[PDB]
Amino acid sequence: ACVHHIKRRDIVLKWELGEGAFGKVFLAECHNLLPEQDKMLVAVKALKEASESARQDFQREAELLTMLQHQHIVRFFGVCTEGRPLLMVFEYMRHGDLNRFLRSHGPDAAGGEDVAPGPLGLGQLLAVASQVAAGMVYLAGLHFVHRDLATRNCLVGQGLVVKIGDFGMSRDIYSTDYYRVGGRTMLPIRWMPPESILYRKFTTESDVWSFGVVLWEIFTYGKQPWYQLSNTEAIDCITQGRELERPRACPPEVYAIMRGCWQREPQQRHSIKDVHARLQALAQAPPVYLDVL
Ligand SMILES: Cc1cccn2c(NC(=O)CN3C(=O)CSc4ccccc43)c(-c3ccccc3)nc12
Repeated sequence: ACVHHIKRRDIVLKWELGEGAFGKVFLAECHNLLPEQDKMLVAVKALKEASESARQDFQREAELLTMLQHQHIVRFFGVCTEGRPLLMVFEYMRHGDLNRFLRSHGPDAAGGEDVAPGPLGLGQLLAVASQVAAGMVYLAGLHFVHRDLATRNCLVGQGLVVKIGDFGMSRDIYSTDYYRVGGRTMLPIRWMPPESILYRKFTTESDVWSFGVVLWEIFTYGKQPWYQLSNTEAIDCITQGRELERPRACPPEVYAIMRGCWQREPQQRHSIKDVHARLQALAQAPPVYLDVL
């Protein structure tokens, strides 16, 4: 345990945000967590069970999350292990998951504090993609493999800060984004490359394939990839080499980055470093450049 511990009394649950098979997520006040703030909001994941399996899991997940600290990874603050339920404390991200954020700022579009009215602009869509790519750079740096990279598994906070992370309930909230195979096995097939579906191999390079599909989601304002297709039809068309078609809002410049992630041969896919650098440069480009993309 390099894991930070937080006393139960410093956490006051306000209400539920979300619910899964393995736990609930609450919004809470946390006291004496940061210097500038004696009181701040957090999201708290409470473990449903607390058995031999659940608690050695929990202890591992706590170690991994303590190790992943970066500007575009959901901030993990620590655990509360003084009397059940066991709690994991996280930064509260007020716009929820990126898929929901994308859908509620789509081409059919309520502007507010963080976002213009209307559909998100090119500038905004690129700044989102760029942030997700920044988190994928940091994970690949540590040779960590995600395996479920999707907009649903990103969050959005104040200022449209976008960070990779979920509460491990995406299977329950987004059951349609998964193919159920086993009795309890659920594969994000629409996000997976041919080597992951055929050979069951998962690598850095299946993560960049999955990021290319995140980039497609972003530029379709959260549409499900292959939504027109069933699970079996999507497997067929992915293993047979069919590529998702350019989203309306996606400049050719950007459709090419998407295609660099989707080379059939893993070693041919561009590196995440290269993709970040392309999206950041676009995101930071002056309006005069962007207006003619
Ligand atoms: C049960 C399960 C299945 C699939 C993904 N699961 C995750 N999710 C991740 O591990 C996803 N994830 C990265 O894989 C690393 S980035 C990152 C940041 C913050 C949070 C998560 C992250 C969990 C889970 C557990 C405790 C707390 C939170 C999440 N359980 C699951």
